[PDB]
Amino acid sequence: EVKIVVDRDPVKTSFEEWARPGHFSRTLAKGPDTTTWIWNLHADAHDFDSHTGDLEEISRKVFSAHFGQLSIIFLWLSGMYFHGARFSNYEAWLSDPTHIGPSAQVVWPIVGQEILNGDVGGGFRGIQITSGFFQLWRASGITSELQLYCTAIGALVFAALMLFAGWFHYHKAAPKLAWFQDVESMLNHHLAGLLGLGSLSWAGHQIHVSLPINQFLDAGVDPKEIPLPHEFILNRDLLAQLYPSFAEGATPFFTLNWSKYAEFLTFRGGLDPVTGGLWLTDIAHHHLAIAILFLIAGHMYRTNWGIGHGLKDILEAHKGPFTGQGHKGLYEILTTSWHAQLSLNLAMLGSTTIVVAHHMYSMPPYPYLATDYGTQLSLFTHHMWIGGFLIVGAAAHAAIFMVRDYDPTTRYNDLLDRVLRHRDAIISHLNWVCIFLGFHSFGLYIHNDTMSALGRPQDMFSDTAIQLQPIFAQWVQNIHATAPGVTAPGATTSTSLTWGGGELVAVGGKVALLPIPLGTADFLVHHIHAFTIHVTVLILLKGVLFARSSRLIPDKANLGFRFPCDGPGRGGTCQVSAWDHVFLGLFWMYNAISVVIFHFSWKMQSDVWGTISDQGVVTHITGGNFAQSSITINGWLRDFLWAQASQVIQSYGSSLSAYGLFFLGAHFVWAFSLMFLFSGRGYWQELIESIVWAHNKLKVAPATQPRALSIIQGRAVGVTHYLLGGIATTWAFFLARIIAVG
Amino acid sequence: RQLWFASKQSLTYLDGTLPGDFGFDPLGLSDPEGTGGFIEPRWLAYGEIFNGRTAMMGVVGMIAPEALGKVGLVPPETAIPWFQAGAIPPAGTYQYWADPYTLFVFEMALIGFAEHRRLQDWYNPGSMGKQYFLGLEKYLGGSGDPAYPGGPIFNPLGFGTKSEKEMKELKLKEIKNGRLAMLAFLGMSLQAIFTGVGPFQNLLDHLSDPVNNNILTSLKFH
Amino acid sequence: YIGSSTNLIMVTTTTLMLFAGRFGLAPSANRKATAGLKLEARESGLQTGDPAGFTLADTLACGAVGHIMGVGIVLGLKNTGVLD
Amino acid sequence: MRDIKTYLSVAPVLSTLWFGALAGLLIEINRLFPDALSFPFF
Ligand code: CLA
Ligand SMILES: CC1=C[C@H](O)CC(C)(C)[C@H]1/C=C/C(C)=C/C=C/C(C)=C/C=C/C=C(C)/C=C/C=C(C)/C=C/C1=C(C)C[C@H](O)CC1(C)C
Ligand SMILES: CC1=C(/C=C/C(C)=C/C=C/C(C)=C/C=C/C=C(C)/C=C/C=C(C)/C=C/C2=C(C)CCCC2(C)C)C(C)(C)CCC1
Ligand SMILES: CC1=C(C/C=C(\C)CCC[C@H](C)CCC[C@H](C)CCCC(C)C)C(=O)c2ccccc2C1=O
Ligand code: SF4
Repeated sequence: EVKIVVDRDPVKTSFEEWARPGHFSRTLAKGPDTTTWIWNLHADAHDFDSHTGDLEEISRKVFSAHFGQLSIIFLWLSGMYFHGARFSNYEAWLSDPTHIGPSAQVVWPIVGQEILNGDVGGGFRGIQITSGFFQLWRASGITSELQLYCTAIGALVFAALMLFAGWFHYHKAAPKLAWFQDVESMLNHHLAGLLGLGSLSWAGHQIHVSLPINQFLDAGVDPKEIPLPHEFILNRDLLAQLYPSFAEGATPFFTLNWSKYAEFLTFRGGLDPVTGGLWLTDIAHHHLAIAILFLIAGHMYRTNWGIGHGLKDILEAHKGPFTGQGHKGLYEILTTSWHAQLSLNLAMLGSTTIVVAHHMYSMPPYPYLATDYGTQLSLFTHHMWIGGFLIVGAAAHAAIFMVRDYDPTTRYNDLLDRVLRHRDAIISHLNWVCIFLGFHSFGLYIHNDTMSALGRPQDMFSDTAIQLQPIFAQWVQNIHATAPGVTAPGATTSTSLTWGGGELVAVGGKVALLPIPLGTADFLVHHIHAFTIHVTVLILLKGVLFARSSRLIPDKANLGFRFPCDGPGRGGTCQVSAWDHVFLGLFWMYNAISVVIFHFSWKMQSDVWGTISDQGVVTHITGGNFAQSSITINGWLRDFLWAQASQVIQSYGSSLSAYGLFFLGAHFVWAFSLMFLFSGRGYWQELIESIVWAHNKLKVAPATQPRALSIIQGRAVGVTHYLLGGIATTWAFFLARIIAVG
Repeated sequence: RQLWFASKQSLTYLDGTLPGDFGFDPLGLSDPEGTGGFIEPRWLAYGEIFNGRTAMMGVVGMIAPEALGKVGLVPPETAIPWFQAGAIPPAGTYQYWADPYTLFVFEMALIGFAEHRRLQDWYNPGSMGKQYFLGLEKYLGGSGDPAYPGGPIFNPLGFGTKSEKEMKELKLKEIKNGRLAMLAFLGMSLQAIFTGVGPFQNLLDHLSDPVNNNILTSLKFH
Repeated sequence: YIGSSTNLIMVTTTTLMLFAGRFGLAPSANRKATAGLKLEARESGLQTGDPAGFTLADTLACGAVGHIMGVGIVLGLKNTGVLD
Repeated sequence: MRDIKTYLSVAPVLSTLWFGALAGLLIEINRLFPDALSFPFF
């Protein structure tokens, strides 16, 4: 059945191994042969799979390790709440959120660096933040420095709880294997307990605290006089003075007269004109609706009583003619291998983060988030990068599974077999498309640029010339605009304001949203994204399929997951290891994402954001030039890189100086990485030797013999810096630009 | 051996030798296959009897002071429903010889001596009658059963004088009473949230008017 | 207000499934419905009183879904009023 | 006790302790003799 059998004191808490570096691995433990040793110490620190050969210990280590990862997050949260309480103009920000920048960092004045303390207003100074906590603390009705302090302590305590918990469950009472593999109950609790009861509890706090309090601040009152949140929960008559449905108590909920709670549980849609965010009634309803759906879904898989499904039997009924044995056997290979689960989870959590970034800019959920141009740009950019990386990780661990855990004599699967057998078709067809999109997406930009350069602006691809109208997006925009009429009679308005119809929402002389048009200039760039996404898929997919064998090397599996090459024979076999396919994917992931966050930044400044006249005419930040200048490659140079880098470049001598330095500093690191990617090891090894000789002359030759980095480390350092230089350069480019213009 | 809502798992280990047994256990807890901490069938039994005993004096104090305020010679000042005695300030309080939070720490220290020593005898039988404790060591060794230490300080006259059946009969009475009190205290609470007029009053509300039946009403007030 | 419309709909729904879960019109803890038919009954070991094998965990499921199909019908209140 | 001291003596732990002390020292000197473009003692 399903029970809790654990062990007692597997590994004794002691400090011995803390003074025996490289104890975990048998190879590393003998000592530092050369400096190659101190690099292999960290490269194999967390690879629990290579230390031991059984699933039980690997499990207990990953289970306890997560507790550490969970603990750090709490400590990270604790600082953010603490800092917002002791070093912020939050309470001032609650008075005029429209035109006082959120600041929650203050620097010590040592070497003149107090120039960084910007005049964010509100009688305060400091680094203007952009993570947008302030809109999060207002949407939860905090309205006090004291309440930000107590949660900071509460957040800190849990960190000690988690960190303690990690210790307890690896040294004192560690679970057994049978505990881990019972994945029906695993899903059963997470769906009902974590996901389900998480929302319902939160839908609680919104009903009794965030809603009635924020309804005071939105109504307009000084924060200091809002009765404390435990007054409503005690004095039930106060909730009556706003929400008369709270007189009858919770009995309508029990008599199915649910249309009595219509005051604070609605289906409005749209955005709030006062605060530019969603209607907290909808949000209040939303988590409640989600709560029920998850909770019921929790009760599906059989755990201990008669009722419930069997995850094994579900996978063993779907087998088709084209597919053969179908999903039989996938239960094992998804249960006796952590690298399978980590690869599968990474892709979904990777994808979801992206969808988060597409929704949070079009349905602004927190109050006074819409007119916070510094926040919108950062939050959209941040989760794109997070979403991009995690997807690449799903390729690496899927590739690792093919090399280490896959075995067609015991863990045999049929679908994963058929997929292997026709892999030549899969890559070649994906190869042709990546070429097709390559010619018809970039080429149109090149042809546009050539014709424009020759004085033929009537042969370019644009709205004023040969036209390419996205109709399919223009059609679906139409449908969502008229959905409130027929196909969703409950809704008062559309689910957003970017649908091809409606009206803008103005908050304090700053546009929240308005219908986003889709002309030709948008059609091209959407087919750029379809191109770089496909190419990135090609590299990672090729790595996963060919991680065990190919027509070049027939025994690549025997060489492991990350090996440099197989020598210069057969024409040259540099970079055939699956690790080097993900190594290549990173650049395209860095390429796909970068154009997306360029596309978002220009489209919103040119077509959406911007001030609004008192009369009613709207003037966007860049004057609406995206629809004409974004179709020529030179256009992306003049009017985006050259014209929107002005603020970062001349940011010297004012609080935005720290961005001016990072802008340069990130170039230096980017250009630095090239030394590792372009060159090779055998040159650096020899130059090291001559340097080593001079130290022999003066007797200062070390005993950990100097060595050059290993082949796959020269690449690993090469890509890491390149990514760090590329991402940070955009970081300093964006924040300094948007903070100055809005 | 009367069984109530038994289960195949339950009757593999609930042998009935433990007093208060009725073979009721559908959540895998007392299962002896899985024993880390706090899931030992002894410890759970140890926590079962203690919680009951705390309930057996917790319940009576949860209805004594107001009901004794119904006729008794208690001056009405210290005759109050239990939740307004001072435990829950938002329900009310009363000014005792102290001011609160000094009563707490005093209480937590006095409890600390009895509690921790009460814990050690579970870890190390007979240990608490070895180191010097101002005399009294002759008793604090216990009889070897942590839940039933015995001794002239704990079992002064001595019942269960000599009869295991009686003791088994007695301990059966001790748990079923314990279960009765735990549920009862859970009654005095959930009544308070909904009724909000005090425990013993809420029995009169159903006495003078059985048609009250606050279930159907479900009005909430402090 | 016992016996109004929302009540009769509830009592029929709940009893119909408890009938269904015990007499043979549903998969209880002791009957599993396969990809086709329902009569694939098995043992599960939940020693109880009801001779039909209706356990403590089946007096809750059929009770639970007794209300899920009891709310969807009642909140189809386009012809039985909006407020009771 | 011996094992704790040995661990504290491994290279990375000394580095942060050593450099941290060095950072504190330089910051203090710049707090007391700021701008310091020349060495005007002799
Ligand atoms: C600016 C630099 C650059 C350019 C142009 C390319 C171009 C290409 N790379 Mg690539 N790559 C680069 C940098 C670049 N890469 C770097 C730095 C890396 C390291 C990370 C990689 C890593 C990499 C990988 C790993 C892969 C590619 C792939 C591809 C090809 C897919 C795109 C395609 O088919 O479009 C078609 C070609 C173009 C759009 C180029 C412009 C052509 C224009 C439209 C017209 C050209 C003139 C015309 C022919 C007239 C001829 C004139 C006559 C006088 C001759 C393409 C040839 C993928 C591939 O080949 O598989 C599909 C692939 O798998 N590259
Ligand atoms: C067995 C099993 C098995 C399966 O498998 C599953 C299931 C079924 C789930 C399970 C069940 C369980 C249960 C039911 C449990 C319960 C318990 C309890 C209730 C306890 C209490 C418990 C309770 C208790 C102790 C209580 C106590 C109390 C007290 C002292 C009081 C005190 C007081 C007073 C006087 C007055 C003042 O002014 C205040 C105060 C201070 C407040
Ligand atoms: C006479 C007689 C008898 C019978 C009895 C009876 C009559 C019983 C009943 C029982 C019952 C009568 C049960 C019930 C149950 C129920 C339940 C368990 C419920 C659940 C619920 C739910 C699940 C809900 C949910 C929800 C919510 C909460 C909200 C949202 C919506 C919904 C609705 C979904 C006996 C056997 C003794 C023997 C013979 C004689
Ligand atoms: C530059 C370069 C090197 C040389 C880089 C080396 C040898 C490592 C860089 C030196 C590091 C920083 C060691 C210095 C840190 C020591 C621990 C000493 C610390 C003392 C400080 C506190 C001063 C390679 O080894 C290499 C290998 C493969 C492909 C490309 C390249 C490559 O491009
Ligand atoms: S160049 Fe380097 S990677 Fe390529 S074959 Fe030679 S050793 Fe291998």
